[PDB]
Amino acid sequence: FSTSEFRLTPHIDNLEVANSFAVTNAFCSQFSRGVYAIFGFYDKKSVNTITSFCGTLHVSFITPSFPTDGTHPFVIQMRPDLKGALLSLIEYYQWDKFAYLYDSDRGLSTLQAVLDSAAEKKWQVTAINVGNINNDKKDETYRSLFQ
Amino acid sequence: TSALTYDAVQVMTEAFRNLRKQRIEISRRGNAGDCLANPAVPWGQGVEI
Amino acid sequence: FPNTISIGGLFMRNTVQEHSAFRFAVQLYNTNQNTTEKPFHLNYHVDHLDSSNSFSVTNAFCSQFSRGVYAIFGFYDQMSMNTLTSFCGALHTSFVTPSFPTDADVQFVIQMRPALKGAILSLLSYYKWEKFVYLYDTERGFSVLQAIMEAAVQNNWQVTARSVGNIKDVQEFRRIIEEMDRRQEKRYLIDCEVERINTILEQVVILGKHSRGYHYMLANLGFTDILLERVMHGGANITGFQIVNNENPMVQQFIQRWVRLDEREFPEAKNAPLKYTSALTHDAILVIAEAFRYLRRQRVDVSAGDCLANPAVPWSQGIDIERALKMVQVQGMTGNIQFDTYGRRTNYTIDVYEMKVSGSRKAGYWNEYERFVPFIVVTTILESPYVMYKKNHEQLEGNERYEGYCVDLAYEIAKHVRIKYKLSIVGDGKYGARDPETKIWNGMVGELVYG
Ligand SMILES: *[C@@H]1O[C@H](CO)[C@@H](O[C@@H]2O[C@H](CO)[C@@H](O[C@@H]3O[C@H](CO)[C@@H](O)[C@H](O)[C@@H]3O)[C@H](O)[C@H]2NC(C)=O)[C@H](O)[C@H]1NC(C)=O
Ligand SMILES: *[C@@H]1O[C@H](CO)[C@@H](O[C@@H]2O[C@H](CO)[C@@H](O[C@@H]3O[C@H](CO)[C@@H](O)[C@H](O)[C@@H]3O)[C@H](O)[C@H]2NC(C)=O)[C@H](O)[C@H]1NC(C)=O
Ligand SMILES: *[C@@H]1O[C@H](CO)[C@@H](O[C@@H]2O[C@H](CO)[C@@H](O[C@@H]3O[C@H](CO)[C@@H](O)[C@H](O)[C@@H]3O)[C@H](O)[C@H]2NC(C)=O)[C@H](O)[C@H]1NC(C)=O
Repeated sequence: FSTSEFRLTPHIDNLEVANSFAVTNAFCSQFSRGVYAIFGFYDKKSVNTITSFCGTLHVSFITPSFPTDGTHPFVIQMRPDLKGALLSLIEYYQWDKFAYLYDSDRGLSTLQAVLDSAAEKKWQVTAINVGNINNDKKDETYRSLFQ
Repeated sequence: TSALTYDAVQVMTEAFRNLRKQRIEISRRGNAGDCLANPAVPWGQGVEI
Repeated sequence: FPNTISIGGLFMRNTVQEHSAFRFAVQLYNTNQNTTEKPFHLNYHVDHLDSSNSFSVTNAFCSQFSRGVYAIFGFYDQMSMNTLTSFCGALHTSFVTPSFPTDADVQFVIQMRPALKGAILSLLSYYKWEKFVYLYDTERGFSVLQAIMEAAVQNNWQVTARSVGNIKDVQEFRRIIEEMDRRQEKRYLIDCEVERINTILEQVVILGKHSRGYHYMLANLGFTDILLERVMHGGANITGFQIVNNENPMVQQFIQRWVRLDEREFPEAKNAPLKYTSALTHDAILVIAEAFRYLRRQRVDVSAGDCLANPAVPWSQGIDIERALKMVQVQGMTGNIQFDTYGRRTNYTIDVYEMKVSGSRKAGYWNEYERFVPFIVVTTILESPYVMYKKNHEQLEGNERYEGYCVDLAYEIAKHVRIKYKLSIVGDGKYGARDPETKIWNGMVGELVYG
């Protein structure tokens, strides 16, 4: 997508995403260069840092990450909503009791949405977090889980 | 995520081409200042962006 | 060895009484008049946070770091949780807080408010609940929500949950209560803020017919601030939580030293009850004082720059100060105070109060080691010759108005038992039936089932 009228110049910073200190350092390094827009990801815990530093300084931020819960300015996002499609799929399949193995690394918005619509539609959700299990003993915990 | 990145590059290119086609000059240099300015006054031409 | 100990204060909105208790605890520490428990002078700097955004919190933290401190007492919400934990774990600055406990296990964070989910699950196992309603917001962590979900998985419970953090209209609360009435729900657990709990209880009182036969477990430590007076006048019992014991003599000495303050230098001190956050602030000041006394007794060094240096290069002594904040064993206003290797509370005690129709009582205390340790209507229908009215029935009162076979039968039952009774009449005139749609028993059967 190179054009003829101008030329982009991306300043690539390969830092961490969970540690908000490195995110703040990379943001201030990009801001000291005087940029007009910032493309990047954000973690589930560091969403507030991105929304704060991009709404206060009025600098646009384009992301492919998960949709937020609320209307934050200067946050352009690429991933659409997943909760409405999933509720439409369950209502097409006409379920009443099911299990929901979720991960706690992209927020808990989908869990709250499916619990609210399940209680509004009188369903039985067995919702279990799986993200708190380490990589060292993830065989007997999964066996006890499916037991 | 890679496909959404490939689409977001197209979105940014189309938006910057719309700025280049609307004759809006927002060109500046690398003197945006400190990120911890107190009070950090905004610059209005980002509001159009 | 300083001889100059300056700390930092991060105060958000609605932190007036907490700021007053902070300044009053600093004043109590500086006016000891003893060379043993007061070996130095304590200073502080206060930065009031206007907004909950990470920008102002980052500016305040970098101002406290460029000023030069040894510890930072502060508050945080969901919007400023990760910002404070990341900036205080990266620059090795110890951060003391009375706010809600974090979900993840982090470093350099000393939490004064203890965890609540153990006592909640212990009271759920003690009351044997298997089908209840769970109102929750998001503003005090997700550990309690995940604990309730895991306990409903393990113990086969039926939890009907509502995320009520984004709801502003009270009509939504009314229709949720009406929907839970349509599900015949009688047991509630509300993990929300104090103002939201007061709003839900006001909607219970205004909507009405939701007191007798109901139980509201309020999983919140602000039990002294919950306006539950109109709920108590209807016949509902409430299971609450407190960590501030008034029988503790240090607490009542703090009350006697607290009510004599002026409004000008210490606002919200006389015209309001003592919140639990102010007691946690005072206990945090006691922990910081004990930590710096232990640092002086062990001759450990504690002795500027930018908060965004590349690389950071933090000063390595503060980890020992973190150790000094992880081995404090004192007796403050919340009882015993210790800390683990993550800065969470241990060896503590949560007081549980039940306010039934007989009145208020202390129903037991909770400990993470052992357990939560705790410490006649007669109805009939007018049928001949079973129950009939007398001739001059209006000329009398009580059970003497009626007569017949079942009246004499009830008198003989009361003679062979010896317990006073009360003859009542069923209103709807139906004997007993269950509709196939509503699944509701009517008549005397519905009077016996629905109490
Ligand atoms: C200053 O404040 C403290 C408040 O207790 C007092 O210092 C205390 O001094 C004693 C002297 O040995 C320390 O040991 C204690 O001795 C008593 C009596 O033998 C004993 O019953 C205790 O179990 C303990 O071993 C004590 O640890 C120490 N307290 C502190 C907090 O350091 C002192 O009385 C006050 N006044 C002056 C003028 O120093
Ligand atoms: C107040 O909250 C409690 C839950 O903490 C509600 O549950 C229980 O209700 C029963 C019915 O009165 C009572 O206990 C029962 O006692 C009989 C003996 O009289 C026993 O045979 C039963 O197995 C049962 O334990 C008591 O109120 C309470 N149980 C306990 C242990 O406290 C109660 O319904 C709530 N009150 C109201 C008015 O909603
Ligand atoms: C950890 O939590 C436990 C609760 O399970 C608590 O332990 C209690 O600590 C106190 C303070 O030392 C003990 O009181 C003293 O015990 C000694 C005997 O060792 C006695 O001579 C003293 O007169 C005084 O009573 C108490 O026995 C102990 N246990 C219980 C069941 O209360 C405490 O909160 C934490 N323990 C520590 C050591 O911090």
